[PDB]
Amino acid sequence: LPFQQFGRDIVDTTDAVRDPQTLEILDITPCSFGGVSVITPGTNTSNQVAVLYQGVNCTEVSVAIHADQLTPTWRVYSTGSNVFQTRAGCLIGAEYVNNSYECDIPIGAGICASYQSQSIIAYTMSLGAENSVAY
Amino acid sequence: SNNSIAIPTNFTISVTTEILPVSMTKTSVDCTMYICGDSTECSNLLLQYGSFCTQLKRALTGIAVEQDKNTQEVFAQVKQIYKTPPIKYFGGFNFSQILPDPSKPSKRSPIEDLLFNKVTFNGLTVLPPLLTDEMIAQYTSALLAGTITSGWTFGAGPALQIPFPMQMAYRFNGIGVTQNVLYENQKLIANQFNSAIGKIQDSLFSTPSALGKLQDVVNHNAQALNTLVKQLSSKFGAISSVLNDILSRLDPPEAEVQIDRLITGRLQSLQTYVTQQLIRAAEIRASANLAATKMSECVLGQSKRVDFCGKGYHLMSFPQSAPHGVVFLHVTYVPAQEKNFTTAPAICHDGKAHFPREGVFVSNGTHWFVTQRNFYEPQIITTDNTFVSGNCDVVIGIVNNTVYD
Amino acid sequence: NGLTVLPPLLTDEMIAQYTSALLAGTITSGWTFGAGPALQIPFPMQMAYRFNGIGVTQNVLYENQKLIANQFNSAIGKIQDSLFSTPSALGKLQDVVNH
Amino acid sequence: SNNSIAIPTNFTISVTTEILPVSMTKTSVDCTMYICGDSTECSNLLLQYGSFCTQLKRALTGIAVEQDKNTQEVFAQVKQIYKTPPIKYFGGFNFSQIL
Amino acid sequence: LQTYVTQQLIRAAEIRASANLAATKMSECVLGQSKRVDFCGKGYHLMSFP
Ligand SMILES: *[C@@H]1O[C@H](CO)[C@@H](O[C@@H]2O[C@H](CO)[C@@H](O)[C@H](O)[C@H]2NC(C)=O)[C@H](O)[C@H]1NC(C)=O
Ligand SMILES: *[C@@H]1O[C@H](CO)[C@@H](O[C@@H]2O[C@H](CO)[C@@H](O)[C@H](O)[C@H]2NC(C)=O)[C@H](O)[C@H]1NC(C)=O
Ligand SMILES: *[C@@H]1O[C@H](CO)[C@@H](O[C@@H]2O[C@H](CO)[C@@H](O)[C@H](O)[C@H]2NC(C)=O)[C@H](O)[C@H]1NC(C)=O
Ligand SMILES: *[C@@H]1O[C@H](CO)[C@@H](O[C@@H]2O[C@H](CO)[C@@H](O)[C@H](O)[C@H]2NC(C)=O)[C@H](O)[C@H]1NC(C)=O
Ligand SMILES: *[C@@H]1O[C@H](CO)[C@@H](O)[C@H](O)[C@H]1NC(C)=O
Ligand SMILES: *[C@@H]1O[C@H](CO)[C@@H](O)[C@H](O)[C@H]1NC(C)=O
Ligand SMILES: *[C@@H]1O[C@H](CO)[C@@H](O)[C@H](O)[C@H]1NC(C)=O
Ligand SMILES: *[C@@H]1O[C@H](CO)[C@@H](O)[C@H](O)[C@H]1NC(C)=O
Ligand SMILES: *[C@@H]1O[C@H](CO)[C@@H](O)[C@H](O)[C@H]1NC(C)=O
Ligand SMILES: *[C@@H]1O[C@H](CO)[C@@H](O)[C@H](O)[C@H]1NC(C)=O
Repeated sequence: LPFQQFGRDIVDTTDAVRDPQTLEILDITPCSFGGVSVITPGTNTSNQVAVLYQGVNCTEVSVAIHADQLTPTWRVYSTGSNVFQTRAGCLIGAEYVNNSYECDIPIGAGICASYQSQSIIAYTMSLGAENSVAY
Repeated sequence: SNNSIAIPTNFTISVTTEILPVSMTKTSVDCTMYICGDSTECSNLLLQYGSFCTQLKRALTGIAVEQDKNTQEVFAQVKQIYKTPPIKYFGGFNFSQILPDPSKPSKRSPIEDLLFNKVTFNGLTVLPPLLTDEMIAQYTSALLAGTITSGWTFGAGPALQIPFPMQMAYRFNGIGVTQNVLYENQKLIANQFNSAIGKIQDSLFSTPSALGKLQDVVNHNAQALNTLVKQLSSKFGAISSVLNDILSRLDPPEAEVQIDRLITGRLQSLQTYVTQQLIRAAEIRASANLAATKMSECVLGQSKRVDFCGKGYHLMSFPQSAPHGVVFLHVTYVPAQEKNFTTAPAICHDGKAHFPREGVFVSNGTHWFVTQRNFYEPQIITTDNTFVSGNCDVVIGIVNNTVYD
Repeated sequence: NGLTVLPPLLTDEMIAQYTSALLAGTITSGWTFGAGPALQIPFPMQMAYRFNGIGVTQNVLYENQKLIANQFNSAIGKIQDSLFSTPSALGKLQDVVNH
Repeated sequence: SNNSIAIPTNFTISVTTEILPVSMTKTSVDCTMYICGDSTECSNLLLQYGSFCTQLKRALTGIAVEQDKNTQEVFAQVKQIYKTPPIKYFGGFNFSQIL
Repeated sequence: LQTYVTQQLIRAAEIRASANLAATKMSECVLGQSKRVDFCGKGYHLMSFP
């Protein structure tokens, strides 16, 4: 209405504004952030690592990596074989496979990772060997 | 009255539910984004308080990790995923409501769907659970299909096979009722069972307040978060609740006084939230242990504990998944239609007391009989079902009769 | 100063009524009243069942019925005195008040 | 020894006891009266702390409500108030000390 | 007050843990005879009285 300038949300924080000259309504949303996790086999076995960015889509990760992002501990994404999209977040540095095994390093919603020349693979965990007793 | 007894003549099959919470939501809280934000001065001041955040991070990590040991302990009771045969005939017992339905996409049972439809920034995120809801379903289906075609055998070694009516005969024999009672009523009991399951469905349609226990486990989270994210708009005795405004109106040497009050208030709020979470997690684990025990002793075997796996003598149970918990369907045995008789604890004959093998002596007014203790079935007295053990001049209440051969 | 104490929902007479109901159901019915309708049975027969439940045949009770009853009464007699002499007998409940 | 066994020829009936706490005292607290008293000046300062008092009331109310479910769960086990028979002869046993 | 309320919460948890055991001794010792060793007394259980 012609007499409000600021705005608020279901809490007490400004999330809109009116430009003093070009009298237009503008939204406000903050820039992305979240946790970071490192997935590694023991230093006794191997020395490679994989990285998980929690709660983002992979395109916003790739764009920011091409322009600007904190934690400059950058990994190399060779092809689509590196970037992978889980429910938890983008998984950079692991190749998704087609088989099923036991869970070794739990990651997210049914996804587990393991060290199988050698590299790091992420798959879908298996609940056990199928069986059917002959009633 | 000191010489009269009552013995039932007709039974009943009933099904009663029971709901238990198992796990709660996983959360992770980041200090510097909550307390401070992007301001460097706030973090440089927060470094003077020691390690008040590593402890919080460790405690919440411990709670989150524990939340997945609660589900791995209730459902992961088996190492094989059993199936059910294509021919869905089990002597007349009808399991269509509990077994999975392949037509729908998520492969849940109708009761499971009904259950699923009845239950509803600043560094405050939620982690997803490890086991998706389409895996809990597979565990539940394997548990259900191992107890139909094997009985209790699959919980103590290799799963051995046996037809269903023979299993139910075993389970009647396990509560003091002979086998034949089932075989002469096999149809009736089957129908007696089939309707009970149906009632369950309606008992969850009309009543909305059935699943409060799970619902609370959800509600108690939201409040606990809401309050936290509201506590960010309190001055705590300072001049404003926004760090940027203070940093844009006061000389930095004069601003530590204002920033300190905010820092202390926010630390206090975080500590309160963490402690409440710790206590609630303790309660949830206490419940999950009982859920695991009930899975082990009512589903994988028949229980002799009173009022543990249902009200009445116990027959079996069936698990069904649910959001953040589990639901059990206990199948019990309730006597009915009692009839009165006159009794006495011995039968004198040829100067020898006579006591039954198992059963109680019963009179119908003129004749004497010995019958089992839970379902009226009289028999002609005979030395085959009595033992002598003593003389006739000691026992009290003994009634003299004849015993054939 | 601002602190109040609330009364329990159930009075003491109601709790005594529940206690008496439970006591009267386990004398004339045994354990049958805990699974359906309450079925009556004379008390010595119930005790014979409860001997049969620990691997001792029924006759042992009948040939000793007069003796066993005595051994019960003496026991039930002594408990009262055992609730006088021992000071810490009610150690638990007392603390609930004190704490 | 590998060929010798012992078997008892007489028994004993004994009565023990056991005490278990069930519930504790319910309370409730009014913040403003306890902290600031009846001062109008103090309450304005206290109001700057947000919701440190709704939490406390909620916690105490939860405890108080649970203290009734405990007693309801222990004692309300049956839904028919059975009455003891008038004449008290049960084969030679008193129950007079418990009835 | 915060100290008092936390103490009360912990004691309430303890009391609930103790009150979930009377509810079981009332079902397996009072409503029926038990087979768990040393549950309803020291010996071979016969019956119980609240
Ligand atoms: C035991 O109870 C069952 C439960 O009702 C009785 O079954 C009914 O019997 C009547 C006549 O006997 C039939 O008209 C009904 O159709 C039966 N019900 C069902 C669901 O089939 C049974 O008759 C009783 N038996 C005895 C011996 O009392
Ligand atoms: C087991 O119970 C189900 C549930 O009622 C039965 O399925 C019904 O089948 C009839 C006949 O096709 C349909 O008219 C009903 O609509 C079905 N019910 C539902 C809920 O879809 C099933 O027939 C029973 N099992 C057997 C072997 O008859
Ligand atoms: C089993 O023990 C009881 C109790 O010690 C014995 O009963 C006693 O028997 C003596 C024998 O003369 C009497 O003097 C006592 O008065 C009895 N005690 C009571 C409390 O009445 C009983 O005799 C023992 N069993 C056997 C077979 O000897
Ligand atoms: C239960 O045992 C008690 C203990 O002897 C009996 O109570 C006594 O009864 C007599 C006569 O009735 C009185 O002279 C005593 O004073 C009573 N003793 C006490 C401590 O009160 C009681 O009679 C027995 N039960 C029955 C049904 O007779
Ligand atoms: C994928 O990224 C787009 C933006 O390019 C976003 O709108 C979408 O939500 C992301 N996908 C998921 C599943 O979040
Ligand atoms: C592996 O490839 C097969 C063939 O397309 C596919 O059906 C299967 O889902 C794949 N495994 C995955 C995606 O985990
Ligand atoms: C107990 O039974 C006897 C029969 O042996 C009878 O004489 C007596 O009256 C009964 N007891 C009572 C209290 O009626
Ligand atoms: C026992 O018989 C009496 C009358 O003879 C009757 O009132 C009572 O109902 C009978 N008992 C039962 C359990 O029906
Ligand atoms: C008792 O059972 C016998 C067995 O046939 C029967 O002849 C008699 O009439 C019955 N008595 C009564 C009172 O019904
Ligand atoms: C055990 O049995 C052997 C016979 O094989 C016998 O020589 C030995 O004395 C027995 N043990 C005892 C303690 O008597």
